[PDB]
Amino acid sequence: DVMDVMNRLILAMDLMNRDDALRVTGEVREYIDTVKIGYPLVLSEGMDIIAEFRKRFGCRIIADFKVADIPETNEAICRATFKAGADAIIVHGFPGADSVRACLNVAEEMGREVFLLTEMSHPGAEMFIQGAADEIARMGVDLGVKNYVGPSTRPERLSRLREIIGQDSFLISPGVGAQGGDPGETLRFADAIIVGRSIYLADNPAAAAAGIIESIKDLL
Amino acid sequence: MDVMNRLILAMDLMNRDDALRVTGEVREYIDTVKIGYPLVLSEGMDIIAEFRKRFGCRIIADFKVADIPETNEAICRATFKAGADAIIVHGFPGADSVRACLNVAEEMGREVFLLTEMSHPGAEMFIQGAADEIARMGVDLGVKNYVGPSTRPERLSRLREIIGQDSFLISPGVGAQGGDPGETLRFADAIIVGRSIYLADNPAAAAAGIIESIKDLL
Ligand SMILES: O=c1cc(O)n([C@@H]2O[C@H](COP(=O)(O)O)[C@@H](O)[C@H]2O)c(=O)[nH]1
Ligand SMILES: O=c1cc(O)n([C@@H]2O[C@H](COP(=O)(O)O)[C@@H](O)[C@H]2O)c(=O)[nH]1
Repeated sequence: DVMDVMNRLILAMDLMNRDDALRVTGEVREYIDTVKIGYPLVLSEGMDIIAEFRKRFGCRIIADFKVADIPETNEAICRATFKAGADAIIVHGFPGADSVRACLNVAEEMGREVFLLTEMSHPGAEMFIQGAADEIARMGVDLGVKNYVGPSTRPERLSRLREIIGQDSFLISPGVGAQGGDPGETLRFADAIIVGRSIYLADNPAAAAAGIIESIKDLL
Repeated sequence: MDVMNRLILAMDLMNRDDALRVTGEVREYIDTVKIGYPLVLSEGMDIIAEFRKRFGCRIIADFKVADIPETNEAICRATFKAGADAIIVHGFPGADSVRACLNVAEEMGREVFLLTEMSHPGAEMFIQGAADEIARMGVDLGVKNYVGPSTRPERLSRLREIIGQDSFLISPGVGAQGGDPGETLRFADAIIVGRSIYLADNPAAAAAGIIESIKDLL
């Protein structure tokens, strides 16, 4: 009972121009039915961009807003985001259990989903997040979180996070391609990989997506 | 940064009409407004320019920036394009993520505020134990503007100690979350106040009342 992500591949659509974002997403639509829309695009083009993607592509939308405020403000952010049509929202765990619970409560009321971001993929994640990440994941399990985000760039950490959350939980993983993570290796542990620049900066985004999928064909 | 009455309005109403009306009602008391995602995600980034057109106030974009460096850069660019004077960034994701924001702020003539410890109970779980180190990281990176919690004055005082008297420190959690205006201003340069003003029956009277209570500190 998890979202059915086509080809185990989620597009990170971080282009900031509406025309470019729509063009590239349309070009890879035959390969991907799940799109992650973040603040680069939303802050540039408005929350209606979620509406426009739904209208144009009929793709699931994960709002990557890394929600990281106090409970009251988290609640408001989730309400606005789901009102706009996002299927799911990504929330940081490091601000603690009350902040996460606030998001879960809105998601439950509104019939949508929360993804909990545990450890991040970039080098700076080692300073503070990494040391808290196993406990953040365990906290997620205790709170009944079913969907998680963890880093492609650290296979050993991604493996441990998978263990903590169990095989029934849903796990998606960014850092594939541009940041150095390998698609196949990452899919040993993650249900789906998130890929941005390797696709959307390619001369032919469809060929780039098709190439990634070909490389993991035996895992589909 | 010179904040009128040491008081920053946290404008978290999610309706444009109410947000503009309430801000107008307290305009004589403030010249600095913190705008966050509740308002921006409901009404659009154009609300920032509208506030600058109507009030001339400085605008702090409270976006709790907490992504990887590449994405942080993009978020800061979009935010400053919309006319924000400053942006609030989480320190927990580490130094490279903060530096990405500092770079864009320098390029566009803006300021970064580094959020160290947060004001809500959940901050005790992970953030509090990292907060002193996050503040030292800010010092190492040349950060001059910081955010810390009204709800824990002993922690706010420690943050002030780490960053020094020359750094600028603003503090939320005043009023609704339990923090005291005057006590907070022992350590912070300015207090952030949301619900105590914008949910008050009479927001202007609420603002005036807070200012009366700290008049000897102005
Ligand atoms: O730990 C994380 C969590 C993320 O959401 N992301 C997001 O995943 C995407 C990665 O894109 P890319 O494939 O271009 O590196 C970006 O949108 C980024 O904000 C990440 O890179 N690392
Ligand atoms: O630690 C923090 C950091 C914040 O930015 N904030 C923000 O400050 C404001 C506090 O508003 P209020 O006075 O209604 O509690 C909110 O916009 C909130 O998101 C906070 O409450 N605690």
